[PDB]
Amino acid sequence: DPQDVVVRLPDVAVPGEAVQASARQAVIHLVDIAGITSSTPADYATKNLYLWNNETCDALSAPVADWNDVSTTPTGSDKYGPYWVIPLTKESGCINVIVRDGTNKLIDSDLRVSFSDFTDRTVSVIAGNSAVYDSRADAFRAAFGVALADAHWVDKTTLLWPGGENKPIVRLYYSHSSKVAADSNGEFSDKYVKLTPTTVNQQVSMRFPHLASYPAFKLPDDVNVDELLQGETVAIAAESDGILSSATQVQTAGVLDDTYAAAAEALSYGAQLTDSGVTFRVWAPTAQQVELVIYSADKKVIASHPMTRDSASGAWSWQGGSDLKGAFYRYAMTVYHPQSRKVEQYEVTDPYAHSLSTNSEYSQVVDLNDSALKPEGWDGLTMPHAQKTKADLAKMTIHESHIRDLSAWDQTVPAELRGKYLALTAQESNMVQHLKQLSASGVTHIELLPVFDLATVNEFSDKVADIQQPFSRLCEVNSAVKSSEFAGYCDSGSTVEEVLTQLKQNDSKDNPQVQALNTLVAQTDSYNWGYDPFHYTVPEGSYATDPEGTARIKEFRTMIQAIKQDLGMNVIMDVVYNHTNAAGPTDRTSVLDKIVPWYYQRLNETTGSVESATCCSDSAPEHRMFAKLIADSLAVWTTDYKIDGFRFDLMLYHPKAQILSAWERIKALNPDIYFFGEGWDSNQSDRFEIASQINLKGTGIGTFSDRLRDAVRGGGPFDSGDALRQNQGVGSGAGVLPNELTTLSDDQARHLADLTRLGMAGNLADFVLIDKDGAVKRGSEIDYNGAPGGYAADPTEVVNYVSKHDNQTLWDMISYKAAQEADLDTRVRMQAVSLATVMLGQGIAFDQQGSELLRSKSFTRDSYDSGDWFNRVDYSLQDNNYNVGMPRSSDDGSNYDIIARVKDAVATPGETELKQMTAFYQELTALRKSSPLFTLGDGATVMKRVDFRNTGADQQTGLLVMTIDDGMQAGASLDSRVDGIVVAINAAPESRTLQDFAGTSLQLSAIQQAAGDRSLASGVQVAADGSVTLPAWSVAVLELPQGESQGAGLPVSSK
Ligand SMILES: OC[C@H]1O[C@@H]2O[C@H]3[C@H](O)[C@@H](O)[C@@H](O[C@H]4[C@H](O)[C@@H](O)[C@@H](O[C@H]5[C@H](O)[C@@H](O)[C@@H](O[C@H]6[C@H](O)[C@@H](O)[C@@H](O[C@H]7[C@H](O)[C@@H](O)[C@@H](O[C@H]1[C@H](O)[C@H]2O)O[C@@H]7CO)O[C@@H]6CO)O[C@@H]5CO)O[C@@H]4CO)O[C@@H]3CO
Ligand SMILES: [Ca+2]
Ligand SMILES: [Ca+2]
Ligand SMILES: [Ca+2]
Ligand SMILES: [Ca+2]
Ligand SMILES: [Ca+2]
Repeated sequence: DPQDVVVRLPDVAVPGEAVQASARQAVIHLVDIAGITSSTPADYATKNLYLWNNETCDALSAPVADWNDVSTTPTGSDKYGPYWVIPLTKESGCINVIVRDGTNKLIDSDLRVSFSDFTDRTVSVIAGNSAVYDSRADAFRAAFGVALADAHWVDKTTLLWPGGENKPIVRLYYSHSSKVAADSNGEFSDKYVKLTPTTVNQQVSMRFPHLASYPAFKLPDDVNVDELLQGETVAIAAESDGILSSATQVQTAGVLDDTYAAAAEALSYGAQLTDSGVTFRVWAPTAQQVELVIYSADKKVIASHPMTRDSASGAWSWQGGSDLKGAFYRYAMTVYHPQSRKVEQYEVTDPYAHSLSTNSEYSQVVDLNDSALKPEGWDGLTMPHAQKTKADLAKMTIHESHIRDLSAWDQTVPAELRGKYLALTAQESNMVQHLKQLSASGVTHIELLPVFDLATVNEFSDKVADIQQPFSRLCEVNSAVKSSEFAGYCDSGSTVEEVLTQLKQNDSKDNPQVQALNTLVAQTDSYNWGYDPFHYTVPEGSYATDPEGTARIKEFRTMIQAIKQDLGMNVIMDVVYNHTNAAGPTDRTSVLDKIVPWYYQRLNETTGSVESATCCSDSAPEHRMFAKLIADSLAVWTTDYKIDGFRFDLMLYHPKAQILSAWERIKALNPDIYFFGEGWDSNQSDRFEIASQINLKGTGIGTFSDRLRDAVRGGGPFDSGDALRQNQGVGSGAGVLPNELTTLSDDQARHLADLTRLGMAGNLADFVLIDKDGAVKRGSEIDYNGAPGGYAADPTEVVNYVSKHDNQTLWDMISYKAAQEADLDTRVRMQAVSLATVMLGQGIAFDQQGSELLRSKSFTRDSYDSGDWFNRVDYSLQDNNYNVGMPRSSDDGSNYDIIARVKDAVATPGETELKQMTAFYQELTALRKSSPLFTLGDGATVMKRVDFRNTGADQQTGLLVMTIDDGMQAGASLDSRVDGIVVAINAAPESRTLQDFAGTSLQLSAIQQAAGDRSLASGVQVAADGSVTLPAWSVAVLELPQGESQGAGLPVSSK
């Protein structure tokens, strides 16, 4: 346009340095951006430095501590600003400086100038900017150049940007093929669109609430968005004379959704077998070109096809022959990536990949419906356990397992199947037989730690060494071991497992050598929890016997079939849609962010950096096409892999709407699929309504409850040191069997009991009980570290547990917390008493694999990368993996002292204790399914039938007495055999007597009577008058036998 003012840099050269520091000197330039615009011949007399030596930075020579002293004025100055020559006592380390005008700080940040980072000790700064630049040119380019990314192109016509506020010139510059930069004439002569102030519309403010306060700008309706989005876009603002005020990069996810999502959601993606051949489709609305590259089995390029761009959706597609089934392929992208500001060229695997080559290097065309990829009978495989009604869901009893934890140690599993999906088919193995036994006794679901394609195990077996293989192999694959204090074992002739056993003998908090060797092992072994997504909709390859191609698909299904058909359990998958393993245009495992840069990752609103609050590269399920990827992914696991439910990792990083949307999609496929998740720390409520415990009330989406968990275990996940011992739980004798360090009061102990009773009744917001003080409280009125304790509408919305893959095992918590006088048999009963609160409760029951075997990780808190050694589960029942070396020092080193003090209080569990615990455990699961009363499903029904005795300020501490009504006041008789049930958990060292049921015909459950001396209720006495005497550390289930019709039962009181 003729009459538009040209935007340009200031009409002054890029500055050089004023002075360079000499020996025992540092130099600070203050680049006077304001006066570089000239006009006024400036005056730096009042500029001064505040300089002081502390213990972090002490290289100043004669610093002036007096803050009111303003006599450290500039050594000199030129048209670019003043500078200071600062004497030093050395040339190493750093100095502390505050840059002032009088006593006013020009930079609101204690500046740290480190000589390691700036070797010439000559740096530059600008007012209002905490960054330290190595040159005035650098600082100058920062103030008059592209920086940050706080502009947000959020729909077709709306750009949100702070930098544009009340500026005369606001424009969106764009360059197809290069970086927007000032030309040789200092001008920005790239094409642009003009922006005029406007008002944040109502649709945008709902979509982006965290941006609703941004100053809004309008683009004219004529704009050709497709052309701008194919390259770099930079928001630019300038004064009336045209001099640049600021320039920043533009986040485009919002406008991409506004432009393309409606059309793009109507399409299907990936390599899709059709009637006529194969249709390939990938979503890449900013890519300049996409080529489909076809590879031979040997990974030679055998064809390369420019794809067809759909202008309405921004998807690219290509249609080829059906002989491409089984072919390997990648997408060759030409695409601008804002992180590098380069038009990148790279090949990327398919985000909708359903088959992979070894280590996920190539995607592969697959038809998951092929009978060649199914075990025989697959299509008729049925759910062994119903999930239809709320009473169906409440029977869910989950065993959370890991592929290697199941079989890596089991010598009765054929060696080639250890650590593999197919180990579940070894019908005669100890592990499978043990699982069958647990299933027969009432474990109903296996929950699998990540079995989608994880990034953090190398699927090339030549690159991996495991502890069961020779130490020499570990040295071959891990070059760090040569330089390690274990180098002498390379020639030892023994395995790594043998060496680790040998290091046990003199392992201590002073010589943590077991952990030392294991940390090296962990870098190149086959072990990881796998919360590190590479491809969301392909099985992990390292768990297959053959990771090359489609083989893993059939082995995975053969496992799923064996679990459902031979073991009798439903299957839940852990899924991790809240982050990707990596982002950016360079990293091997960046898939999504290479194809559509800055759309699938959640970004910082100012810098454009990929956030890392999840751990890693946070994803954006609030963006429509990632929501679709998630839903499409779950559809494949649901239909093609026959998964019965899904557990979302860090689910509160997801919008409630997206989770509910996803759930409605899957329910249309299979109505009985169960969704649940875990979340505690989402700071994302400013961007959308998060999918949290509170916000999910009533929705039927389940959440892990940390309430009963913390109350029974004691303490919380962030405890360390002595707090691990002091913070006893209900299961470890809080307020009834104190250890030597604790100060738990009786009131504190009773508060834990309130949380536990509340959890056993399903942790409902509206459930009514008598609290620690004898006061009537709603579940939501019980405090939980500030939050409302009860939060659910129905007990199916709550998953109770006392042990999980993350944080310490239950046994290691009891070992930390148990009094010295609690002997080994008592600690085994503490374990069972702890699990009884879960198994006999109204919430869905969840437990870590191996709790029935007193599982220990040698006090490891976070064992995601601690290998076969610390995660071992011995299905030969020799020991519980306790006391096998100090845990990893990087995460548990500040616990070494309390560990050494508590560790050897009693003997390590052996075969006798393991069998007893398993009996206890199967007793509990059998009781859970012995009556519909345990699993009412419905919150209103729980509220009508479940009550508690032994409550209030004078309760007998540690005695939990729950009643479940099946008499006339409750409604119908849900159980033909009983008019009521009493659950009594005596988590205490004293025997206790109940008179609450005196004269009432109460009797002990037949299951526990049949267990005899082996029962958790061994020694329970029911007297003639109906008084019940409970042994120490006991669990008793009692019942009122039903007569010819529904009796009076155990009516809830109207409190
Ligand atoms: O002085 C010991 C001090 O050492 C270190 O502080 C550094 C600090 O990192 C630098 O920023 C700078 O401090 C400057 C301030 O930057 C400057 O603004 C001004 O501070 C004023 C404050 O804004 C104002 O609130 C008030 O300060 C009070 C304060 O409210 C009181 O609580 C008390 O301060 C004490 C601190 O609480 C205490 O932590 C310690 O401070 C350390 C600090 O840990 C460390 O980072 O001691 C002080 C008291 O000795 O009293 C002050 C008022 O006396 O008023 C001041 C205006 O004077 O000035 C300070 C420096 O004077 O440099 C210091 C090192 O000198
Ligand atoms: Ca320099
Ligand atoms: Ca993998
Ligand atoms: Ca590892
Ligand atoms: Ca944030
Ligand atoms: Ca009944």
